[PDB]
Amino acid sequence: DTRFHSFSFYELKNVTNNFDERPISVGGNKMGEGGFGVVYKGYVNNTTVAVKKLAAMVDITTEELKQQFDQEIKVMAKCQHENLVELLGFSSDDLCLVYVYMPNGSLLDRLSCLDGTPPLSWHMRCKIAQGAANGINFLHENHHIHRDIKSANILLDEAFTAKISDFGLARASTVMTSRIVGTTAYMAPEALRGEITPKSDIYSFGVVLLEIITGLPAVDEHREPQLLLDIKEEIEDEEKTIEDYIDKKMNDADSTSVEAMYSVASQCLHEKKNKRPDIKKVQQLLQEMTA
Ligand SMILES: C[C@]1(CO)Cc2cc(NC(=O)c3cnn4cccnc34)c(N3CCOCC3)cc2O1
Repeated sequence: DTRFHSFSFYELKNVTNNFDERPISVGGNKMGEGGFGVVYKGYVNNTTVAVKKLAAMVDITTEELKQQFDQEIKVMAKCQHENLVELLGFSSDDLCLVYVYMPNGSLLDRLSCLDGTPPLSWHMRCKIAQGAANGINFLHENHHIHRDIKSANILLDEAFTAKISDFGLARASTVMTSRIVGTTAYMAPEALRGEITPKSDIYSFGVVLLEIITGLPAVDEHREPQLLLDIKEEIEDEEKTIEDYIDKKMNDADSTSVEAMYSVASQCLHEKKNKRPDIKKVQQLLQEMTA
């Protein structure tokens, strides 16, 4: 389809079985949730869609949420690429965004094997890492800073192609902000300080690469270390090796390409923003990894 659709709130209420908050397996429509809303499964033109019902689930106001709704429509109309999620339409008559359905959910869900899905192979993980970098490259080439790169915001289509999502906090382009937003466990030190730079998206992508390698979430309150980015120091201070942390749920990892991905992640995670590779270099390094 070649146009954006304006849906009435009643149609979206109807096709999501009245925004049925029960999970998919019990006969509900809830697919997941983020900091800015619940995502529901919908069925429109004999077509499955994803419907995000916006809600300030984190620490933001009604005006900030409406601003993110506007920003997401604007950024998604402007940024249409094979490694970005596709906006289909919207409803504002109770704010809703309607997207092309991603049948394999998020990278975060697949790394956790949520609902009994089989673990992703190392081969699949390399392809996803490359696809995600290509999406970030398009945004950076088009002077957009994502500001919320994380595994929950990397979606997977019918062919497990990586599709970057959640453009509500995205910024057109180093500027400083009095409004520090994002997910702590993934944020660069300068972003936690209020800086707005594409260099911070690189850092956050480094944390995603560690999640891909290890299968571990960026943060776990009942784990030691609680933060995944700390493993870079554990490995640097030779108290651990990458082999100690490689996801045991894969059978096809090899030391050469795993060490190549870890080297990319390490460079992305440089504490000094100017020493980090830019996205074009990250793409080159990830392409060389499987060459
Ligand atoms: C296997 C299934 C069913 O159990 C299929 C499925 C699709 C989506 N998402 C979408 O289809 C989707 C498409 N565009 N989009 C934009 C933002 C968020 N989600 C989406 C999600 N998401 C929910 C929100 O958090 C991320 C994962 C989970 C999920 O699980």
